Amino acid sequence: TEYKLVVVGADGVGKSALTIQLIQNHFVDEYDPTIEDSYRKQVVIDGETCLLDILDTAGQEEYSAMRDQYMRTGEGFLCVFAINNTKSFEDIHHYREQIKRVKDSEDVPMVLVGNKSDLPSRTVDTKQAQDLARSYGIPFIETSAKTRQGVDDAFYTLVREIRKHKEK
Ligand SMILES: C#Cc1c(F)ccc2cc(O)cc(-c3ncc4c(N5C[C@H]6CC[C@@H](C5)N6)nc(OC[C@@]56CCCN5C[C@H](F)C6)nc4c3F)c12
Ligand SMILES: Nc1nc2c(ncn2[C@@H]2O[C@H](COP(=O)(O)OP(=O)(O)O)[C@@H](O)[C@H]2O)c(=O)[nH]1
Ligand SMILES: [Mg+2]
Repeated sequence: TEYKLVVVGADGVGKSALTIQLIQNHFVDEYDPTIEDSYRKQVVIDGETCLLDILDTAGQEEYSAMRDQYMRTGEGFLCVFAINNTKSFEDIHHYREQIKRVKDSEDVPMVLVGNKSDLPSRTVDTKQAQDLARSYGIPFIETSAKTRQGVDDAFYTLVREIRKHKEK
């Protein structure tokens, strides 16, 4: 039923666009980059009604004790980079290690997301992202918030992952 998802990623990669697409089915062209906020979507995934509580983490860099305990209640994570930025791909490792830290676990459900797949300025290879996703034991998804491609499939896969982490 309830699954706390966290869309992590560097400023700009389209975490808020991928949030507002899953929740409202439209491309927002200007969501405040200083606004970090949570959003729930009741969707039915594979027979089971699921209240996905998605946190779009997007503000300033803080690491308070409050924020640890907060991201430790996050059960699953979308590591969101943009195909049109390399720093955004190199930041995916950083996000994964903050998750491994706050979760005290090597085995936390994650899904690599190569956002902005519609732009013709690919700087991050699909092989790279598959290589980075195969080293983590996580699925890799290429998405487009502008065109919703892979959006559902991304968040849905993450919950399928979280489903598989619970039967373990
Ligand atoms: C996330 C998360 C995160 C998790 F998944 C899990 C647990 C966490 C527990 C924390 O206590 C705290 C976090 C946490 N919260 C906010 C961060 C952040 N703010 C700044 C901007 C860019 C995103 C958004 C959010 N707005 N930015 C960067 O890291 C980016 C880089 C780029 C410049 C320097 N830093 C150091 C690294 F090299 C990479 N990390 C952040 C971070 F860990 C956590
Ligand atoms: N073309 C395209 N632009 C995107 C996509 N996702 C986000 N953007 C753009 O990237 C900019 C910043 O994205 P935002 O959602 O603010 O990312 P955040 O700062 O990581 O939350 C926005 O102006 C969006 O128009 C996408 O899939 N395709
Ligand atoms: Mg944002």
